[PDB]
This record gives sequence, C-alpha cells and structure tokens, in this order.
Amino acid sequence: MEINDHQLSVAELEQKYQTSATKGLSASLAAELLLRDGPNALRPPRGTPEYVKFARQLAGGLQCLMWVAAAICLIAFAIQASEGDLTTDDNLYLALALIAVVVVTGCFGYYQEQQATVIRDGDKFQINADQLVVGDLVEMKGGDRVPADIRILQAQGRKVDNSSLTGESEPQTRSPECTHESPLETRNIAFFSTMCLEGTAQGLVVNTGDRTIIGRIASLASGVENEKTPIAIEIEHFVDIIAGLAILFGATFFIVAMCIGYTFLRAMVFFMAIVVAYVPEGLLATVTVCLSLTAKRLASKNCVVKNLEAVETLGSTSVICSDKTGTLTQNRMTVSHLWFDNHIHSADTTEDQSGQTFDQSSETWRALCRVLTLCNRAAFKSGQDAVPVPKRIVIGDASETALLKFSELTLGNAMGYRERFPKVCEIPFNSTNKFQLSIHTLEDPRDPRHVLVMKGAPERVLERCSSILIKGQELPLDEQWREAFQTAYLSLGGLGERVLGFCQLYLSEKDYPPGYAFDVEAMNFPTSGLSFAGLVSMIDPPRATVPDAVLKCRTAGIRVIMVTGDHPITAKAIAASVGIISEGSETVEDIAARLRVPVDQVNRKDARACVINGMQLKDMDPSELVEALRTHPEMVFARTSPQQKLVIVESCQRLGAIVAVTGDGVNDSPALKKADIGVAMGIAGSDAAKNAADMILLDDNFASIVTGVEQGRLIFDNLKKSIAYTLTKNIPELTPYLIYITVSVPLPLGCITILFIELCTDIFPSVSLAYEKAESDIMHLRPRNPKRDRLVNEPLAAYSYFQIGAIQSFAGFTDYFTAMAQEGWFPLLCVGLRPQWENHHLQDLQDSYGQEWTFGQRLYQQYTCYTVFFISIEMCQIADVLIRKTRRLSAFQQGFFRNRILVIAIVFQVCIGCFLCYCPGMPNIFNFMPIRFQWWLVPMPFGLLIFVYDEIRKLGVRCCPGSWWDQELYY
Amino acid sequence: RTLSRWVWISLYYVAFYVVMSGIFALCIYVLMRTIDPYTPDYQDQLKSPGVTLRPDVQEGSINCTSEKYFFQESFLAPNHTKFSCKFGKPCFIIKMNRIVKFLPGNSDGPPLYSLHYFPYYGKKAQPHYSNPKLLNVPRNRDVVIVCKILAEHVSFDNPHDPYEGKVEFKLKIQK
Repeated sequence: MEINDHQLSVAELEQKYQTSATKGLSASLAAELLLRDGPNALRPPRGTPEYVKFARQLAGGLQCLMWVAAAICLIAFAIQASEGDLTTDDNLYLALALIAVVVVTGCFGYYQEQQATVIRDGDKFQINADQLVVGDLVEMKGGDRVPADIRILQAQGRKVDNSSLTGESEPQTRSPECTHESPLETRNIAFFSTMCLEGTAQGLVVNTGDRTIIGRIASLASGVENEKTPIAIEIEHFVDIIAGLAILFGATFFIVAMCIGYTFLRAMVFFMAIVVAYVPEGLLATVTVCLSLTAKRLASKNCVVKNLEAVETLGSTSVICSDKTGTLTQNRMTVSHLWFDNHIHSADTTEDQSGQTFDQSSETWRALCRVLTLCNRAAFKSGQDAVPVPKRIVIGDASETALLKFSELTLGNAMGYRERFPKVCEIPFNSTNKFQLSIHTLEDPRDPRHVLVMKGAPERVLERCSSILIKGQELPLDEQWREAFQTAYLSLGGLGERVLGFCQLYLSEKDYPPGYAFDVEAMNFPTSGLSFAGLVSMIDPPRATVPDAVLKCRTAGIRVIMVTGDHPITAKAIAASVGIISEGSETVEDIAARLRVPVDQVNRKDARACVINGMQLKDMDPSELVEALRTHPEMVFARTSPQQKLVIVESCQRLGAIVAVTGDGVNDSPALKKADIGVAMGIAGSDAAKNAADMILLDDNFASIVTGVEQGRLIFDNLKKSIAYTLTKNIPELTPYLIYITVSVPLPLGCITILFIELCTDIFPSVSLAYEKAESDIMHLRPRNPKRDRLVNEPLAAYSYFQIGAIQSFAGFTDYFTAMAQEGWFPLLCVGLRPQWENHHLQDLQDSYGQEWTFGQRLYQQYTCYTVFFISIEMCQIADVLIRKTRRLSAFQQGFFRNRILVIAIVFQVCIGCFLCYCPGMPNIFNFMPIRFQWWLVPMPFGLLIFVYDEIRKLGVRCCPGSWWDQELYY
Repeated sequence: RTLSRWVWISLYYVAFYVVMSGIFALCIYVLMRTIDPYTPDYQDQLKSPGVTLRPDVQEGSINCTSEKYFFQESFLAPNHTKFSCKFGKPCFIIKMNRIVKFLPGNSDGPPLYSLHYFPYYGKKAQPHYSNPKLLNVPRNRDVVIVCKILAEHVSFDNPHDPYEGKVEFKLKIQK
C-alpha cells in the first residue's frame, strides 16, 4: 500500500517541492523538473506483436503433445527410411497431420477469436495536461477531470466522483483538511482518473503520470497473474489419462513384440505405430467447435464473449466477490421517500419504475408537489423527449434534479407548472440561509394572488413554520407533531437518505397588491410562520434483473460477496435488496442493537451476515480476513479501496474457490485482473475495467452472468460424450494392426481407411453431440470442482477402450473373416500367412480351396477387407452415437430422437461411407473397394449388442445410484 | 482402486466378457452355417485368374489327353472324391491359379494349358488334384520378360495386380 504526505503542512509541502503556493513554479523550474523526473505519463508494456499472438496458441496444451507424436512418428520414419526402407506415406503423413492439426486447429481461434488549468507566476493559463508537473497549482471545477493526483489546498463546495477507486459514484466532498489517516479516504486528496462533479477547488500536484494512484493500478493490476480458465485446467486432465494409456500399451506392445521375435527395428516401429490409436486427433477441434457453437447461441442472447474458454467459467467457483458499482448496479440513483399527512411514503426509485404508486389523492401531496416543481431551478436539457425522464440529462445540482424528475414523472410537465405559476422573485439557496424560496403568481384565476414557496434544511424549515397542511387543511404545529416530524426526519436520515423540508404560504393579499414589489435583497415579506407541507428524502435503485440474477447464482451454490467503495449504510441496503443479504440474516451490530446489549457481548458466530468497513479491513491480517470469509455466508465489504478488493479476492482464492469478479470501474481493475474470470460492464464500464476483464457484458445485462455460468455446464458434459464417442473408434482402429503382428494375418485395416473414419465419418456425429440436452436439472447441481472432476477421466477411458471399443473391434474383425472366408480363405488358414500374402514375388498363393492367387488379386480382396472394416466401424459407430447421447438416461427417456443434428450425422455418415465404397476412382485414390450388400450386415449384431449392453448398464446405474457401476463407468 | 470389492469387478467381467465372447462366437457360428463346404459365396475377387510361377520371385488318378473340359458331375459329396487327371538359361514353370468351376475358354524385345483339367472341383471335392526355358543367347544383363496368358476369360490389370494372368520377371545370369 502507498505511504504519503497529507500530514505535511501546505508550507512544508512547498518546501519539499521547491514550489510557490500562490505563484506556482517558474517556467524555468518547471522545465528543469521535467527533465529530471520524466513525463507525466505511464510507461507501457510494448504493444504486443502479431507474430507472437499466433505462436503462443501453438503450444495450446494438446498442441505440444501432438508435436511429440509427430516428432516421434518421425522417429519411425527416420529409422525405417534408414535401415528398412519402406516406401510409404504411412508414418510420414501420419506424423504430418498431427502437427498441422495445430496450425489448422489454431486457425479456429484466429478465425473466431486534454488540457489543465494551472497557475504559474500568479496568472492562470490552460496547458497541455502532459505539461503538468509535481508542485504546480492546479484549478479544477465542476465538469472537469482531475488532471493528476492533487493535494487540496483550497476548495469551495467541491464534490468529486471516485468510482474509479471505489466503484461508488456518489459524490464526495473535497476540503483542505485531512479527514483520515488513509489517503484514499481523506478529503484533501483528489485523484487522477477521477472527475470533479461540482464546486471549485485548487490543489498542489503531488503525483504525475505513472506515479498517480490509478496511473499505477494498471501496471500493478495488469502485470498480475490473471489466472486461467477452469475449462483450460480441465482440458488437460483428460489428455494425461489418454497419454497414460497410449504409452502404457504402446510400450507394452514393444515388449510383447520382442518376446515374439521382433527386433529393435520392428518392436520400435510398433510402439510409435500404437499412437493414432491413443491420441484423439479430432478431440481438440471438437471441443473448440463446441465452445464456439455455444458462444454463438449466447451472442443471440445479447451476450458477447471475447474468449472461447469464457463460455464455461461459470461453474467451478465457491465464492464470488462482486464489485457493486457498474457491476451489480448500472450506476445511478434518486429520491426515495416523502413525509406528509404525518405518514412516511415511499416513491419508486427504479429506472423502469417497476414499483407502484404511493399516493395521488392527498391535497397535501399536490401542495408539496407544487413546491418541489416551483421552488426549483433545474431544467431538462433540450431535445430530451425521446428519452425517458430518469434517463435524461438535467442541468442543475443533484438534489434539484431529483425533485424535477420526481414531479415530471408523477405530476406531468414541470414546465407546465412553471408557466402556470410565473416566478416573480426568489431568493436562491444561500449558504447562510440554508433555504431557498420563491414567490409566484397563483394560476388560480380567482386568486391570482401571491404564493410563497421554500425548501431547505428540515430543521430550518420547521423553525419557520406556524401551521401544517394536513390533508387539505392547515393546523397548529403542536408539539405532538413537532415530534412526529422529528421521528420521520431521524428515520429517513437513518436510511442514509438526504432530507429536505418543504413549506409554503398563501400571502395575505392586503399587504401585497397585484402589482406589489418584492425585495429579495431585504425581506420585503414574511419569512416566518409558514405552513409546513412535508419532507422529501433520497434513495437509489439497482438494475432489474440483478436481484433475480443473484438469486439464481445462489441456487447454483455460488457465494455472492459485495465489494464496494461506497459507504456501508448504502451498501448494506442494496445487499438486502439484491439478496446478497437474506431476510432474517444478521450482523453482530444488528443483534446488539436489537438486544440492546454491547457488541462485545454478542457471540460472533450468531451472525451469519457481516459488513466490514475498509477502514477496519485495513487493520486486519490476512488470516483474519480468511476467518471472516470462512465464518460468514453473506458478506459485504464496504468502503474498500482497490487494493482491498484485490485482497478479498486473494483471500477467496486462498480458500481454493474459483472467483468471478464483476465490476464497472477503474477501482475494480486489480480485482478483475486477479479474478479467475473478470467480467466488465460494456456501456457504463470504464475503459480500464474493460481492458482488465475477460468478458464484457455489452448490454450491461447482469442476468447474462447466470447464462455465462450455465454455458460452462451443458457443453462441458456434452463434450465428454463427444470425447467418448470419438475415442471408442480408436480401439477398432488399433487392434487390427496389433493382431496383424501377433497373429501373422493379413492387415485388416489400413492407414488411409482410418483417416476417412476420423476425418470423414466420425466428424458429423462427434460434433452433433453438442446439441444434446440435459439429462437432469443442471442448475440444481453445485459447481464442479475443477481439481476433482475432470473433463476426461479414467472412467471414460475404460468405457471407450475397455468395453465399447472392444465390441467394436470384433465387429470389424468379423467382417474381415467373412470377406476372406467367402473368397476362399478360411480363418484357420489365415494364421501365419502374412509373409506369403505380403510377398510380392509370389503370384501363386494357394487358398484353402486350392486355388492360386496373384499378388494383385489377393490384394484386391484385402483392400476390400479394409473397406468393409471401415464400414463395420460406421455401423458400430451408429450404436456408439445413440448410447453416447446419454450418460445416465435411457434412450427411451432422453429420446435419442430429438437431436436432429445427431440423426443428420447418421445419414450423412453412412452416405459418405457408401460413397467411398461405390464411387469409381475411389479404388485407386483411396484403395476402397465396392462391397456386396451382404457385407453391410456383418457388424449388425455387434451394433445391436452395443446398444443393448449400454442400455442395460445405465438401467443398472439408475437403480443403484450409490455404488459400483456408476463409480466405475460413470464418466 | 478399491478393496474387498475387486471381487465385484473380476467376477463381473468373468461372466460379461464371457457373455460377449459367447455372443461373438454365437454370430460367427451362425454365419459359418450359411456357407457351402465345397464352394465360396463370392468367386468375384478371384474373377480373372492370375498366373504364378515356381521361381521364388500318382496312384489311382486318371490318364488323360489334350482335349475338352471334363465334367465330374455336380459339386457334391454323394460321389466320392472326384477323379483327377494325371500330369544357366534358367527354366521357369508357370501354372494357372485354380478357381472352382472356371473353364478357361479356348475349346521383339531383346534377345532371348489343357482344357481337360477344368473345371477344378476344389480341394474338398478333389484332394490330390493336379493342376497343369530361357536358353537365350544373351547373358550378364537384366532382362525383363513378361509371360502372359490369353483367353476371353482371362483379363489383365496393368495398373493393378501385375500378376493377373501374367508374370514380370528380370532374369540375370551373370557368368
């Protein structure tokens, strides 16, 4: 945290600075100081080059692993080309695809992814803001932006907006006197990246450029490990399991091959051979298209996602530390309550004005409304009518604008009133008077006599009144009412609302002629003994969807923590409003208040909810923070500095949770930058928050956050299904080569054949899984533990490889035997044949029958086998597709049927295979031969068994949720 | 990784992989049923005969003469084994790949079958069935020679099985 000079006297400060308070630095001195220190500018990271952006992706996890395969596949090509020249594309091309998959895969992401007013030599002049240096005198007024960090020497009625630091917009006063030990808290310092809302002030520049509090946040919050995405972390667990098996078997097939009588030449080639089988080449692309496809839906939702990984990040978090202003809220506020007819009323604060009407009827109400509209200077900027009232910009102070907006809304045009009762004279609100009054000609034509209207400090207005308009009629101001007012005044004040008193007087016509002149300068007319009409307070409302959005997250099992720069009374009120604090929940202070016991007396454990001021937070050790975090379900950190927001997040992360920071302002930057995922508001959001964030809510629709979390759920599951679906086919692809070596039988399936499965046939089906629905109420479950529940786990491998893929292999092997057997080569004869079969020289090979086959002839038969094997997989893949559609549910229950995309997959997939078989040229180009109709049927019993086997298994899982089948098999 | 539950795993697969081998075999054995003992379901692969040669690149029986095809009868077991007819500058021997019920039809480069045999009945039907010189001037060089057979029934696949109905070999007698 920073350490400073606010303690120093102004004179002391100048002494340190070698500057003059009145005159400011000399032109000569300013220049000298410039060269010494450097410019009032932030030192950048460099822009980031285009080349590097692409290159970083090239590693992308699986990408590197794929390199090891390609390189290792080259290990095969190198040894082979050397010692045993096998002229073939097999290992070379095999190796090539793996790497290129990254270059082509990487594309998926690339294709989808000022002036200041200073005083120098006693004269003020405007200068390029960069020219500002520490020491000079700067003047700021309402509407301006603070040019640099400043020490307030002098100020008049100056208010500032420090949302950049706090995230809270309500204006803060600036005075020369140091308010608090904390520099972020004190009144005497005005910070760059902040704007003077109103008033005028002068201060001495303490810090410039990078040195300012915010001018560093970026570097401190930017150069911070913005952590990664829960999805990225998960997409690595599966690959390790996959690699684990690929290596186990790959090598195991080295040793086994060795015992059988294969050399270092042969045993080695197999190990590397054993790859295309364990590594899913298709998987990266699928996950990406899945992520990309989901993002598209969200876009349709009016929810734009900058990062693919961002689609999921919405589910593996325990606690969420949210910034209030611009994150939870849209950034705004207004009036709130009125007191008249000895009763407290509540106006609708909402933008939408979704609330209800409090009171039209009272005669009192109108008299009050009259003063609010008349004793009021504010005006709406011109050309507003298109926009709604609460939205439109008004010229005038906040309190007056509030009254104007209130009346315009409930009353109709204010201008109408202003016209109907012309303003003759008024005494503008004085600092001393603490009240503002006006005199107006009454619209009432019988009367058009003079009416006096005034407003100001509630205590002051009361000092001024004789009577009270209760209902339509006036009444003496008995002590009884004097208190009822006093109670209302205290209560509304408690709400954290600003309160104004209102009263009017029907002037006695005799004393005031129609012409009668009034004197604003000296009380030409009565200031005292007036009729007190009522009270009006203030208040602020949050977005519409937010309370529900908060509710949804909580059901999700997500902890929502407010983290705001704003003051605690306000923070807590909204916390209750949004649901961060639930009804009945209590802080220690509320208990002590109700009990009327001391705080020391209250047991902290009794309080579920907490509200911690930044000033207090500052004193606490991180362990203390951790306990507060552990100890409470509903937490509100208020009046927090930007660094504090960061600490909370770190504290939350220390627990192990995945935290999403949602915020709008420059003050949220370090937090957003720290969060596992930073979400920023698109419209309201400062540029800084936007740069800091992972995601932008273009709409400022908070509800989108719920969708975001949801997006990380359905697809995550559906992705596993697509992995399972893709991986299963690996087995039927691997086994033929192995048996080929072990059995010494002719090669059942070829390298080219595999590619058509992986690149052609499996693709649409695999992708189609994304369309799958929820088997259960996904929202109902807790977020996944990123560490514990991986995307690809051992239960997936066992299911894909051990069971299902195994059934698939036999289906393929069967077609193999049928084709050869039909051809005259019975299975028994097949063993040990490959050497003769492969032997190019022998034109003579004798089959079981006794016939003799040439080299080409038998080869055509084998190629036909390659073709039928290919087909067998597609037939079995149909079953795998249907079963993969659901993890728990029966096809009957889910209806395998609804997914249109999936069904499209079966038809097109089969069409492709038939094409490869039937089309002419395919026999040369891809060595695919035509298949007799009978050949199509061979795998059919195998396909059916798979469907039944899985269906039976899931029925088991459902019946006994607790135990074994689920434990082993359940993805 | 469990304990006192592995018995629930081992026993599972024992009679699940059991059930599956049992079904897999179940379907091979049905398939096998629907094939002739004497003749494959598809001849088509073998459709044109290939020609292969010797150089690695009779008691009982019947006396015969060069003549027309001899029909043994149908391809059936009711008759016993169908009777079969009797039968430097390297010598190479050529034969025609045997194909059941196939009747072959018949009724300068550098310097360098009887119908009575067919149709071939097949091994089951005919076990000890018997199917039916380059003195050249040149030497110390690689000579490419292609021996081939002709017939309407015979076809060649130049682009593919160079074996189909023909040979291609490169003799070299370096002396």
